This record gives sequence, structure tokens and C-alpha cells, in this order.
Amino acid sequence: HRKVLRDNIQGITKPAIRRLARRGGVKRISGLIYEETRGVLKVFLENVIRDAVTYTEHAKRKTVTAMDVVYALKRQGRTLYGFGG
Amino acid sequence: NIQGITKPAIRRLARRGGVKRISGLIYEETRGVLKVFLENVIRDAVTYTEHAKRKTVTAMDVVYALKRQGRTLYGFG
Amino acid sequence: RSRKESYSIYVYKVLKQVHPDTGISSKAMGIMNSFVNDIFERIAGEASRLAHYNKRSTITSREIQTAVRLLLPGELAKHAVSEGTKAVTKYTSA
Amino acid sequence: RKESYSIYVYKVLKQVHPDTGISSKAMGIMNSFVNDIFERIAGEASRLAHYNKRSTITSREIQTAVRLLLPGELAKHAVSEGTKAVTKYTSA
Amino acid sequence: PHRYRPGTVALREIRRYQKSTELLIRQLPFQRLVREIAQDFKTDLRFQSSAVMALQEACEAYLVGLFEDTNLCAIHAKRVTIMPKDIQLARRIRGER
Amino acid sequence: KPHRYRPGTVALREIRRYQKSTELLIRQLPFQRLVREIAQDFKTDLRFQSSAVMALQEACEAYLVGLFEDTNLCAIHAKRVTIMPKDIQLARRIRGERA
Amino acid sequence: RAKAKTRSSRAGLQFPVGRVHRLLRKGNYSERVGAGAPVYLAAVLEYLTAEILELAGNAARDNKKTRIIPRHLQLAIRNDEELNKLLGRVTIAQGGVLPNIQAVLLPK
Amino acid sequence: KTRSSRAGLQFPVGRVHRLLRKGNYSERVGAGAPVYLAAVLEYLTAEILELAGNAARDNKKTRIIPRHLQLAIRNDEELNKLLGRVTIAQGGVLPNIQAVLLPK
DNA sequence: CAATATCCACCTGCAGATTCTACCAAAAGTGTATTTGGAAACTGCTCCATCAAAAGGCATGTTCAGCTGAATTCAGCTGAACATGCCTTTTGATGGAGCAGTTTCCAAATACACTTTTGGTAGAATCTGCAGGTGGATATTGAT
DNA sequence: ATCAATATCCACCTGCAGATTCTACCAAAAGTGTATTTGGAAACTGCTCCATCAAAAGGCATGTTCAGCTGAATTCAGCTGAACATGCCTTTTGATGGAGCAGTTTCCAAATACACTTTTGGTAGAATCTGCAGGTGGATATTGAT
Ligand SMILES: [Cl-]
Ligand SMILES: [Cl-]
Ligand SMILES: [Cl-]
Ligand SMILES: [Cl-]
Ligand SMILES: [Mn+2]
Ligand SMILES: [Mn+2]
Ligand SMILES: [Mn+2]
Ligand SMILES: [Mn+2]
Ligand SMILES: [Mn+2]
Ligand SMILES: [Mn+2]
Ligand SMILES: [Mn+2]
Ligand SMILES: [Mn+2]
Ligand SMILES: [Mn+2]
Ligand SMILES: [Mn+2]
Repeated sequence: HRKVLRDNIQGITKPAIRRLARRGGVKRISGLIYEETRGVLKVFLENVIRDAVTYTEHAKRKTVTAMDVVYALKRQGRTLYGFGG
Repeated sequence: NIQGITKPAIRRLARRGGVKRISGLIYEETRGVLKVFLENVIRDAVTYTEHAKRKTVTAMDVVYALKRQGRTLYGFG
Repeated sequence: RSRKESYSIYVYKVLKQVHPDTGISSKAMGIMNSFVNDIFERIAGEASRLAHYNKRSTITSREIQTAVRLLLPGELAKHAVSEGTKAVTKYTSA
Repeated sequence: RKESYSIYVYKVLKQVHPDTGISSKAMGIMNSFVNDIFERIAGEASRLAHYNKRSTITSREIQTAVRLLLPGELAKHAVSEGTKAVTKYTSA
Repeated sequence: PHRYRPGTVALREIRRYQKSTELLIRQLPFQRLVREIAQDFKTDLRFQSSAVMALQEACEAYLVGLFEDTNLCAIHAKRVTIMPKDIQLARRIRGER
Repeated sequence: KPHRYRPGTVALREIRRYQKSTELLIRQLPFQRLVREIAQDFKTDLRFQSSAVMALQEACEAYLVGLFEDTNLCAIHAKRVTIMPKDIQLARRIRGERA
Repeated sequence: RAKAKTRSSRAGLQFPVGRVHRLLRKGNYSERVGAGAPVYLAAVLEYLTAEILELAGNAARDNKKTRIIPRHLQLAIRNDEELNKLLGRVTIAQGGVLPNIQAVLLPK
Repeated sequence: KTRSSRAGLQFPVGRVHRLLRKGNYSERVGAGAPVYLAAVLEYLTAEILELAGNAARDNKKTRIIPRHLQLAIRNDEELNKLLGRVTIAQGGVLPNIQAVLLPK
């Protein structure tokens, strides 16, 4: 990846988070929601991935395939349609 | 027949769940949920009875039902 | 070299029966394919357990039927169970 | 003709707390547990080896599976304990 | 005479019932509710004793769980009395409804 | 006037807009990096099958848009119309995600 | 030998009764798979497929579209109490959510 | 000469191997699989027991019963997570009250 | 401050329940044989990892005024705490037997091992639903 | 109560990416003959499960008060939502290597098969006990007031 990947969570701009909450139905948003979103988000991701990569290591590959994620999400209880079938 | 669940009981429960002050409409609301719970878990339970071509709902019948319900229960099978 | 399966071909046949002149996108068929699979697995697995539960070693239609009943919600089940019991007799009638 | 882990759970209850006993229900609970966890670990493994076009569930699967069902530290010891115990099997 | 201020005994009851692990719903009436309910699924049914035990352990345990989440919802809305409303918010969020 | 909409008008406006559509609401690239960063931390030198990054983002956003609803109902449940961490924290708890 | 006719065609199904039977065996669900299982399961699957398709086809009809897309499938499911519940812990790619604004939020 | 005595465990290594075979998991089962597993089962059991012990004793009691398990469980973060959706029959709940409910 | 009730360690006892103790149909374990993954190793062949411009969508900041959220009184009812008043749950066993479970057999199933016929999947042509784009109407909104 | 000042709508258009159509090769479903193995008929069988019947305190069901709780209604500082500037940074293309990914040979290390032998693990019966089940007696909070 060359340039060291750092502080990319703050790459979930405030406008974007606000957008997600609009599609969510939220009308007004406290100023402290944003960082709170990154916190929840980051954990969600670390998990789906952590399991995904486990699947990748089990298959002995250097690539994380769409299925690896689809399986990760399934066991996480967040089943997703549109990539693994 | 659901009234079989006396107002007191519903309170003894709430208390174990840490409730202090209870509204009065709650008792009714609580018999509502409860009723649905058993129905859903017994509806599935008896199916395991009937598939097993039996006339007796066995402790395991509940155990499995409860599992698919997502209420796993250790202590009966 | 590398043969990928799916239900796309069948999903389509069905689409044309309900909506003769309607089409379905790639992403849409994607969703649909996942669906048949989530449900295929859901039922098969449910039947599987039903058999182990009954110390039996084969999955009959009967099992698949309680599976569907335990799995599918109300009206959907009725219809599924009927449609299901139907096709089999129509089948066993050689 | 009625199996359980009632025996083993106990012998084990004796390694850590030799001078301690266990109820009947408590002993019942302990069964449900082993069976439950047995069930989960087997299923993931099964799925794992199935996702990888493999027709045999091995130790490698049972491991990944563990590394999928158990929490950080819990997972670590399981794996050690598992690896340990296994290496000994092979080694005569 | 002597009378405890409201809420002080409630606490007594919480501290007490949380400490114990015995069932709280009277068994006999439970069993009837069950038997009766089962009837809408299959007639002349036989309930393996313990299956009834299982059923209750299952229920009471479910309810207490709900009550905690319910209490959280009541507290969240600045209250201290559980309203059918908190029971719904809790369930609506659990995914049950 | 210069013209000016009242506080909330555009808010309700956006909601209607973003509920009528289906595009992801986060910028692809940033997401790309955030994932790679996080994944870089579990197992070094991991290659990502594009669609995989696409699936994670579909799952993440779907997830939040969902947390935001339960969040919103917690704000309304407490006579408020403005979601606060307080709310997100209660939904998560009740959901079991953290208790 | 009589000219073959796919088991499916016999059951008057559009779903591959042969492909389901295989998947059942190569799936490990059971030590052995019956003979009507794949016919039954295929029947249930084909059933459900058509149901989604029906509601979806309309969802597209409404929006003035001849071609179905995920949006329409999200719309079908989330609006049909049942399909909604069957697929309640299922998330559908590029599908969005149902349009819905809490009433307390609206203006005077 | 019991496969278990070889892996140096208590749980039924052979049995676990049988249960796998006759469980409809895969076509065939590796030789060290039931080994690795039974020791995980061995592990997780001991782990719990150890904690229920303390719990049991902490009440001047010697025989471990439900309430003690429900204690070793919900008090431990990892076990509670792992058994995150399991209800322990006749186990009760943890002594806990929302400070927002305590007296003046 | 002290009167009330509520509680918590300090104590002994029998027995409803552990624990061992004593033997046996079932698996475990032991070869010897049989069949089979799937772990090596090479090769194309895809996707994946950059990179290099162009712009122009969008973030990031910076006001600025609207009304939320948080604070604060009041008191009209809820529901807790406390007694009376019985009505049922809750033990205690006993029959009577509807019933889950066990075997014997075996016709009717599914297993297999080849040998034959297709019903699909992968690509390569032809299309043909719409994303954009633009522009006249309604349809709101929010000052005067 | 009207007028701007903006969205919010809907109808046309029109090339092209994405959808059908149009073919050719094969892993796969069938179509056969054999192979083996379910699980049901029925014939019994202790095992609980379902009734009654008879008791007793042990809860459960009403009434009394009113202690604070839950809801209104005001306020007001101050936290956003709503608008522009400003000019980063994310698209959008679209060429290019090359890690890997997946096929495409085989080749042992292993797993499965069946056939006997050896031991458990489990199911009642024999000795033990860990804890209820009451009983006290200091304390331990509650709570009403010079
Ligand atoms: Cl069948
Ligand atoms: Cl309410
Ligand atoms: Cl907060
Ligand atoms: Cl192995
Ligand atoms: Mn139609
Ligand atoms: Mn091979
Ligand atoms: Mn307000
Ligand atoms: Mn053809
Ligand atoms: Mn358009
Ligand atoms: Mn008053
Ligand atoms: Mn290479
Ligand atoms: Mn052999
Ligand atoms: Mn022994
Ligand atoms: Mn005591």
C-alpha cells in the first residue's frame, strides 16, 4: 500500500454520516453523534473483516474475496444478498 | 385463562428484572407478550412432537423449539 | 474451464409466468440467486436436524415439509406446503 | 443406554477443585454446554471445509472454527490446549 | 404505627428476588395456560412433566430479560415507572415486533 | 430575501430524498482505505477482491442506516427529536450488540 | 429405452428437481436423501421465488419500469408482512429502505 | 491405550470422533480432529467449572449448583459473550440495581 | 436521637439427594486391506494494485438567528405499603393405562457403476430499457 | 391574506452500456440393471402421565389512604440547521504489470472398511452427607422529630 494507512476513520466525513442518518429518518443530530458513529462503525468493520480474513487464511489466500465477506456477515447475523449468489 | 398469571407474579418478575415503580396497564401488556411467547414456542414445540409421530410433547421438544426461537436453554437435554 | 452454476435460468422462467413482459437486471438476479440459496440451505438444514432429532437417517418429503412449516411464516407456509405436496404426487404418479 | 458427559465433566471438576461437588441440575447444565459448543464448533468446521471444497473435516478446520466462535483470550487457550493435546497424540 | 415510605420496600423486593433463583409464576396456573394454548395446535396432548418445567424456566427468564430492557427504556425517558410503552420500545428494538 | 428555509425544512427534505434513493452514502475511496487500514492490522499484506470492499460497504451502511432508526426511536421515546450518543448507546444495548 | 424427461417436467416444475436432489446429497444434510424431497423442496423454492417475483413485478410496474431491480425487491419484501419476516435479518444490496418519516418529526 | 489417554485428556476422544462421523458434518473426519475438539471441550469445561467453584465456595457452600454457574458466566466477559444467548435453567440474574433508583 | 420491622452470621439436626460399588450390552481399540482425499508442483489468465491526469463534486469553515434541550416550578392523580378476607395452588400418594419406546422381519425404498441422452454455462452477436439532461408547469415555503 | 423564491414533478429525447437472443461443447441429469438398507407391521413393556381425592397455610384479591411521580407549561442560553465561499479530494478513464487464482498431472499420507478382542460407561442398588428448615440474638437500616 506504500504510504502508511493512518487515521482513515476521519475519512467518514460528517456530511456522509449525516446522510446515512437522513436515510435513517433522523431529523436533528447532536454534535457528538459523529465521533460516536465512527466508534460504532469501526467496531462493526473490524469484526466483519476479522472473521472474513480468518476465512481467507483458512483457504490459504492473500486475497479477501467477496464470499469471504458474505460468509463473515452471515455468521455475524448480518446476511447479505447480492454478491454470494 | 391467561389471568392465571396473577398481578403479583408479574411483579415478582419485574422486581427480579430490577423494576421499582410499575404502571397498572403494564400487567395487561405483560400478559400479552407472555401469551405470544408461549404460543410461538409451543407452536414450534408441538411440531417436533407431531413430526416424531407422538402424543406427548417432551422436554426435548421444547428444548429444540426454544433453540430455533433463539432462546437456547441449558438444563433439559 | 470453470463452470459457475446459479438458478438464474429458472428464476427467469418463473418471472415470465407472473409478468410475461417484465425484465430483471443482473444485480436483481443476483439478489434472487442469493435468496433461493439462503432458503434452500435454511430448509435443508432444518430438515437435517429434524432427522437427527428422530434418529432417522434419510430426508423424506415429510421432513422437508415440517422444515417448511417450522421455517416459513403463516400464509407463505400454507401455500408452500400445498404447492409442495402437489408437485410430489404429480411426480410419484410416474 | 443413555449417554452424557456427566462422568468427564466430573473427573474434570476434580482436577481444578478436587474437593468440590456438583448438583444434579448443575451437572445437567454442564451437559447442555458441551453439546451446545460441540454443535457449534462442528457446524462451523463443516461449513469451513464445505466452503473450501474439502470433503474431510480435520483439526485445521476445528481450529479455525474455534478461532471463530470463541472470544479473544478464551480462543487462545482453547487453541493451545487443542494444539498441545493433539501434538501429543501424534507423538506416539 | 409504622409504615415504610413508598419505594423502600420495592427495593427490598428487588434486592430479594434477584438474590433468589426460584420461579415466580405459580406453577399450576402456568401449566394450564400452556395446556390450554397447546390445545390450539393439537388435541389430547400429553405434556412430559419436565417439558412444563422447561416451558416456565424459558418464559420467566424471557420476561425478566424484557423487563430489564424495558426498565432501561423507562429510565431513558427520565422516568422510574415501566409503561406498556417501554415494553414496546424494548421489543420493537429487539426485533420481536 | 436572501431566501431562507426554516430549521428542519431541509432536514425533512433530505430524509425524503435519501429514502427515495439507493446509492451508498459514503465516498468509496475513503471507505476503501479505512477497510484496508483495519485489515492491514489483522494480517499484513492482504489483497482485496474489489467486490469484497463493495460488499463490506453495502453491509456497513445498511447497518448504520439501521442503527440510526432504532437510535431515532430512542430520541423520540424521550420527548426529543435530536438523536444523541445517549440514544445510540441504548439501542445498541437493547440490541445486544454491547449491553 | 424411453426418451428421458427431466424429473422436474414430470412434477410440472420450473425448478431443477435434479439439481436440488444433488445439492441435498453433496450437502451432508442427511445420510441419504429420499426421492420426492428434491421435488418438494424444489416446489417450495419455486413457489417462494414466484411470490417475490409477483410483488416485485408490480413494484416496478408502479415506478413505471419494465425491468426489475433490487429497489423493487426491497420494496416487495418490506411491504409484505410475511416476506418481510421471512427475510427479516437479511440485508439486500443496493435496495435502500422504505420511505418513512416519524410523525412527531413533521411540521405543525 | 485409549485415544484420550494419548492426547492426555479426560473427555471421550473416541466418542467425539463417533459423534462427528454420525453427525452429517463432512464426508470424512481427520484423525486429530476429535482430538483437538475434545480438548477444547475439555478446556472450556474446566474453565467454567473452575469459576463456578469459586462462586460456589464464596457462599460457604461446597456443592456447585446452577446459581454459581450463572455467576461464573455473567460475571466473566468472555464466557458471558460466548453464552450470550443461552439461558441457564434455575440460575437467576445478577444482583444489580440502577443507581438512578437508589434512595435520596 | 431512639421506636419499629428487616436482616444477617452463628448453629444444630434428618433426609431428600448425592456418591460410590457391583456387574454387563455396547461401543472403543487392534490389525490387514482397500480406496481416496488433497497436498505437491507447474502454467496461463484474471483481477488487483498502482499511477496519471482533468474537473467539479463535495467537504470544510464561518456566520447567524431559530427553537430545541434542559431547567424549574405546581398538584392532580397514580400506584406503593398495609391490613383483612378467603380461594386456590400446593404436598401426598395411589391406580389405570395411554404410551413412548424395543425388537422380528422384509416389501418398498433408495444406494451404485456404467452407459446414454440432454439441459446449462460461456461467449459472441443484436438489441432496447432507461440513466442523464433540459425545461415548462404545479406545489410548497416564508417573508410582508 | 397575497406574492416571489425555490424545490418537486413529469414528459420528452437518445445514444450505450447492460440485457436479451443465438450457438456450440460438456459436465450432469436420466435410463437401466444390481446392491443394500431403511424404517414401518404388529407383538409386548415397564414408564410415566393423567385423573381423582383429601388437606392446609400460603398466596391472591380487594379496599384504604397519601407519598412523590408523571405531566404539563413556561423560559432562556446555546447548540445546531441553513446558507454561502473556498479549493481539496474523490470520481472517472484506462493503460500496465504481475502477484495470485485456479485449473491440470500424480502420488503418498490418510481415511475408510470389516472382522475380533477388550473395556468402559451406565443402570440400578448401597452407604454418605451438604443444606435446607427453624431458632436466636445482636445489628442494620428505615423514619418520625426536642
Ligand atoms: Cl421422500
Ligand atoms: Cl404506555
Ligand atoms: Cl449523550
Ligand atoms: Cl486431522
Ligand atoms: Mn401474472
Ligand atoms: Mn483423486
Ligand atoms: Mn423542548
Ligand atoms: Mn439443447
Ligand atoms: Mn430520469
Ligand atoms: Mn399531596
Ligand atoms: Mn506469478
Ligand atoms: Mn473390509
Ligand atoms: Mn468402568
Ligand atoms: Mn438455612
